[PDB]
Amino acid sequence: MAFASLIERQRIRLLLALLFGACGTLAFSPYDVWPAAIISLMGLQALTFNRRPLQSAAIGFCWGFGLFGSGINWVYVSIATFGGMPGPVNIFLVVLLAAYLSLYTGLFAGVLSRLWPKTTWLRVAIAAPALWQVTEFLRGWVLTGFPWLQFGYSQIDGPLKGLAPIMGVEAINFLLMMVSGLLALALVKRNWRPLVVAVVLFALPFPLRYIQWFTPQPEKTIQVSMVQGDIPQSLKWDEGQLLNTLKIYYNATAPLMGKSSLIIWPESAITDLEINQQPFLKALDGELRDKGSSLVTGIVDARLNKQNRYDTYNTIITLGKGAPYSYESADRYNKNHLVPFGEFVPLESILRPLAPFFDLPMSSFSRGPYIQPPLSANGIELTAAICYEIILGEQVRDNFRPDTDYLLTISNDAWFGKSIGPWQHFQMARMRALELARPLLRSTNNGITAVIGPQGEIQAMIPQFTREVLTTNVTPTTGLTPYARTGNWPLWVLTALFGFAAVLMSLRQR
Ligand SMILES: CCCCCCCC/C=C\CCCCCCCC(=O)O[C@@H](CO)COP(=O)(O)OCCN
Repeated sequence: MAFASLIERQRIRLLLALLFGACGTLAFSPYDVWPAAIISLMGLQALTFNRRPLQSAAIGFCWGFGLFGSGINWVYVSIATFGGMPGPVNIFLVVLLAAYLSLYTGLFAGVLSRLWPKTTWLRVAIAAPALWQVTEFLRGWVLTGFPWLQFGYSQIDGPLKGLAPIMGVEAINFLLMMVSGLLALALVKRNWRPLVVAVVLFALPFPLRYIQWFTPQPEKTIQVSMVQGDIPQSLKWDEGQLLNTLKIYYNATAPLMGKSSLIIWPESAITDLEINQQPFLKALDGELRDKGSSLVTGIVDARLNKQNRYDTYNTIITLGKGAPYSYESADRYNKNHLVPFGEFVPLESILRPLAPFFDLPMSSFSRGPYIQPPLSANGIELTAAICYEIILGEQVRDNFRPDTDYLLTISNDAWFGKSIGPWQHFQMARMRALELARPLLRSTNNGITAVIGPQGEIQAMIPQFTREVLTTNVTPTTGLTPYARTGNWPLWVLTALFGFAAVLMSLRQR
């Protein structure tokens, strides 16, 4: 009914911004509709056409609220099981988190329409990808960051997956924003010329998916076993369950010894402190060496500092053949990027008492080094990353080394819930394997335990929410991708070149 005048209304565009924003959630792992990434990003740039900077900022905020209000709505489950706050309060925090993350999308659309008001190819293909890179960086950097729901991860199986090993996932974000803008420009203004450019730019990286930046090593093939303990989150941290948790993991591991060269346990599989479990770990370490097996397990360690102080770390320790266990051994990985409000108090302003008050046990962890040596287990180099750290592509690459055999991640996705949460985390983990051309060994308490191939494919996987062991043969790969050699700087040079060119034209055109 008179769409020409109906679309001009600001309220109509705000309502459509929610719909197009929420459409981007369909691009990620539980749904895997990668065209929805383009459709969602076409609504972010078509609806902001011919708007005042404040009007465009509101449209960008509503688009972000639609994406984050439906994409990370699973945070309610994590908030529900943390602190035990009332239901209305938990709903408020999820809305507050979605509103906060939507500021960057609102900031992007406000600045984009402020400096490039005209609906031209410069705005959508040059200014938008460069400004999207900056605002997405800020979202993942400000206040410890939260770079969730980046559309580049939707192309893990799409035509643009070949661009990830060369320039990273953030380059797929750069190209998706460029292609979507040209399609939006070709649609709002009836003109096939930006349509052809978008299709050509989208089809150019397709042959890149057939390039193998790695070499398989069949001579070093091993049998890896990952024990999905499936320990309930409510009972995970209890004195009585400590014996049961150790018994469950040990009983599932004894048959694996000898048959499996590498055995992996999830994040914080041993819920007790590392110093409190020395007789158990020493006996376990000795038994593993007899049968020639190595165990890589997560554990909480409260290491006494020099100044008579305890620094609690979320650590991964290694036992068995190729890695003798000792409390002073450097063959360990301490988690560096702690989860905000779950492992530390942000900025520790006054630490005023509140309803949560760190209700969940072990909520005062410390930070490990940003760059740590790879774990060694039975002559195997593993680049470790605990849970959330696997989505930090640049941090994983910095810890990545040319002699790394596998990428290793252990997580406890019970906080993500029983919904799209664990899958979105799993999809971002698969990107690390694609970018670095290394097999990914992902072990979770009850989440998505899987082995990811060097090209991002799911080599093996087991169902969630069950007590099962994933035993499979995995082959290490060697060779450096262009992303592994360089990192994100070649994209930041491109962002600077596109940003500098676009800003110059903005200044030239008044
Ligand atoms: C203004 C900016 C912000 C706006 C408002 C934000 C509102 C909500 C924000 C944050 C709340 C989310 C907190 C979720 C906690 C998840 C962390 C966690 O418990 O992680 C576990 C997952 O693995 C660690 O493993 P575990 O062994 O199970 O440990 C048990 C814990 N000692």
